[PDB]
Amino acid sequence: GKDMLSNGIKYLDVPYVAHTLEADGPEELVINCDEVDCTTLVEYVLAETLTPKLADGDISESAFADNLQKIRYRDGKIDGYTSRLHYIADWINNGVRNGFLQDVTGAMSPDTERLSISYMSSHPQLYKQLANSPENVAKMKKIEQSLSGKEVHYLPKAKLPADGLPWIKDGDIIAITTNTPGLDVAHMGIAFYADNKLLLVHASSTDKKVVVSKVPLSQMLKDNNKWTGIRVLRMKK
Ligand SMILES: CC(=O)N[C@H]1[C@H](O[C@H]2[C@H](O[C@H](C)C(=O)O)[C@@H](NC(C)=O)[C@@H]3OC[C@H]2O3)O[C@H](CO)[C@@H](O)[C@@H]1O
Ligand code: NA
Repeated sequence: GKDMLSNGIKYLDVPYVAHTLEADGPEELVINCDEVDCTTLVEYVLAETLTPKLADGDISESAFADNLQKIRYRDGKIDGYTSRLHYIADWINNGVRNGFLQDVTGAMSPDTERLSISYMSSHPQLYKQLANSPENVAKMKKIEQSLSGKEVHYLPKAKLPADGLPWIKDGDIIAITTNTPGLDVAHMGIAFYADNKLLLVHASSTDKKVVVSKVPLSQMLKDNNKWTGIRVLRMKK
């Protein structure tokens, strides 16, 4: 079944592992579908779903890689660590610009927030390729400055009911907005309705694997004082 939700569900129980893209050496396309975090999960699922079926069945491994590269890197060009779309605002913009994402909250929510993005250059010790690369830090600062100050639409968490909203659909990509200083998004997953509740399929660092949430997305948001709302994105084909 070639849809976002069904391809997400195929990842249930896959282990959560941090830093799977961060091997020593040059930035190259890393494919690790057996160990994921919240972002790489969404990237693999989107890449698979974008890839057409072969006349034989299943998909071309090179086509999958090529599509993953378009999702993960700025205009699909691999050119050092800083070419990876580290910030989700930037990742969203890349998908919108290149025609494979649309911004659903931009079409449905009257609420906006102004981006203020500086986390990585402020905390370079947290990133292997920043911790001892002054050049990469300077490059990231320019990217951060380019992103910061723009307004984006979002759904404040108080406005998300347990039963979701009718314009949020199964398979939508959910990006959780955050009050962490200098950071736009803290977590991601895939929308899934069950028992008239909007749940999230996501790579859970707490449960150490990909799960369906046991409570609605609304409750996930309410329970976390750093989480402020969501952006809702949708694959476009
Ligand atoms: C800004 C940032 O940290 N970007 C990284 C991203 O973090 C994610 C991180 O979420 C983690 C994985 C989680 O919630 O378990 C979050 N980063 C921080 C600093 O909270 C944020 O939300 C999605 C994305 O940015 O991860 C990518 C894949 O490994 C990395 O390529 C990318 O560098
Ligand atoms: Na923030």
